[PDB]
Amino acid sequence: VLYNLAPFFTFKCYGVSPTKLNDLCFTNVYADSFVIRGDEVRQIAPGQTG
Amino acid sequence: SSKFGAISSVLNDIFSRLDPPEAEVQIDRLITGRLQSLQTYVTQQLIRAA
Amino acid sequence: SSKFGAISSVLNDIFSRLDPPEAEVQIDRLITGRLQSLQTYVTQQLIRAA
Repeated sequence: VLYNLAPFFTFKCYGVSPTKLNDLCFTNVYADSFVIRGDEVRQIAPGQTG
Repeated sequence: SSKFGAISSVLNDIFSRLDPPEAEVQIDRLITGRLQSLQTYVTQQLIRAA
Repeated sequence: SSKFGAISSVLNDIFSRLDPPEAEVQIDRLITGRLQSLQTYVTQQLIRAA
């Protein structure tokens, strides 16, 4: 049900892959959310300063 | 137990969490390390046999 | 002094001009090479001690 919008322009993942997400078994999850400008989307990566 | 730079030390976790085009370089680091650890073992037995 | 396929032979420059997500695998190439060159030196001493 996540795949509903067409312009999901950032969905790449670091430790997992979108194909294997439905066959895994997570210990616990958290969902953090915020609203930023469009230029700062690439500023969220491990070690990516900005 | 040594990871050799891979994200895990068990081969059934690399294939179950990420795609095939990325595991070809993750597991290649594990194979060329475990093959090196077996070549060091045999080359010490030739010394002991001599 | 040899780079062993890395970008530099000094450890301080590795953690300066590249992303923190790549710094783990970049310096891991160098430690395996130096451990390989240390494995070559010892296995010549086992022959010489015979």
